[PDB]
Amino acid sequence: RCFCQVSGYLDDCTCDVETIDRFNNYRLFPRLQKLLESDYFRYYKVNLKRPCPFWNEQAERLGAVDESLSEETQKAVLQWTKHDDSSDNFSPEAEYVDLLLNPERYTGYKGPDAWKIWNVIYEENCFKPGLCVEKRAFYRLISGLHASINVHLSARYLLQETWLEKKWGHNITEFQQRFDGILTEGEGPRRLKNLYFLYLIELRALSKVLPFFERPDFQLFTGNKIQDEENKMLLLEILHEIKSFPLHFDENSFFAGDKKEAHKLKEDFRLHFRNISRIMDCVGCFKCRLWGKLQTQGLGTALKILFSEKLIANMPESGPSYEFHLTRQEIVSLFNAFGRISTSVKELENFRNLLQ
Ligand SMILES: Cc1cc2nc3c(=O)[nH]c(=O)nc-3n(C[C@H](O)[C@H](O)[C@H](O)COP(=O)(O)OP(=O)(O)OC[C@H]3O[C@@H](n4cnc5c(N)ncnc54)[C@H](O)[C@@H]3O)c2cc1C
Repeated sequence: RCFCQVSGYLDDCTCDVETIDRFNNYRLFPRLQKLLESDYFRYYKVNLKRPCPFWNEQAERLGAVDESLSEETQKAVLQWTKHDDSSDNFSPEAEYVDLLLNPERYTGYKGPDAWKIWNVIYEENCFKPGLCVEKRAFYRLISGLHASINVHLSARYLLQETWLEKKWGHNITEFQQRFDGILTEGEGPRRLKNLYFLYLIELRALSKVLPFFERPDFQLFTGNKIQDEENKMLLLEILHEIKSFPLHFDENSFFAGDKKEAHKLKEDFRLHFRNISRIMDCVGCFKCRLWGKLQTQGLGTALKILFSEKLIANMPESGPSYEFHLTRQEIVSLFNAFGRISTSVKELENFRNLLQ
């Protein structure tokens, strides 16, 4: 029996760490992995080439995005574009990228260039209560994302590189210096609580957005025809599992609709996330920018969903939905975003088992 207060004051979840760990690592994880490997989810439409709107070696190769798309896929994305063009949806620089050739991992991005980006994403914490207050909750979310990223580079580290062979795997020393309570004076365990906080918030969004995917009108459209329906089935099982986790949110949530207060806040969030997306256009490690764009777009969607209780409830049961919608890009980023957090939670079990 897990419990979140997102009142707006000292936002937090009381939820036994082992319950989250069992749910995520054994019930959710291998099936969620299957879903992210399917065509609908493994390609993400993304613009990696915008100039930095804010200012002006071999980690060049550690950071390079692999842009390969098979001919079939190239053709397949045109089908999808066509299909999304004529349905309920409102040469760019934006191209489909294959996430499976660009796993999130250690890229050697470090030093002031990474510090500066983190500093500016954190300084977006600016909510109306004409003057900014920093929400505790925004802080925790970014911090959980920061934590997840650092967990990934620790867990998928470049351990060894000869003229010849590279070996990736867990780097316990890296993980410990980043996340050990003693070596960090307690900050590491707190950042991992923040990672769990992010995970529960996204978990919550995914459960609250279930009515959207259960409509018969909804489709995971791709190049195949029966695969899409097996994909749809997989997603729904995942969502029903998620909905089954006993997570409870206090009534005082700042997501609950008090009219003027809540809509202003939904819109401050969307504004911060658009900014963060543009901050990503300043990131010179291109895989970091791919995963930075993706995960912030998924986190933004997750929050959208949460502020959208009223729209999702008064949702048509069998029509196409007009009051509320998620694009392809949005759906891909949502599930992939939670996938990264899911994987980070999993990696934490791996590190525990490696530390004995
Ligand atoms: C969007 C983005 C994506 C990235 N992707 C990757 C990647 O895929 N692979 C990779 O190797 N590197 C990636 N990086 C860089 C990486 O996250 C680190 O910045 C880098 O490894 C530097 O390590 P660090 O300890 O010096 O700094 P950081 O760990 O970044 O520290 C920056 C500052 O924030 C504090 N801090 C660190 N973590 C937290 C937290 N969870 N909550 C609150 N404060 C915190 C630190 O104490 C320090 O003060 C990415 C960076 C960004 C901005």
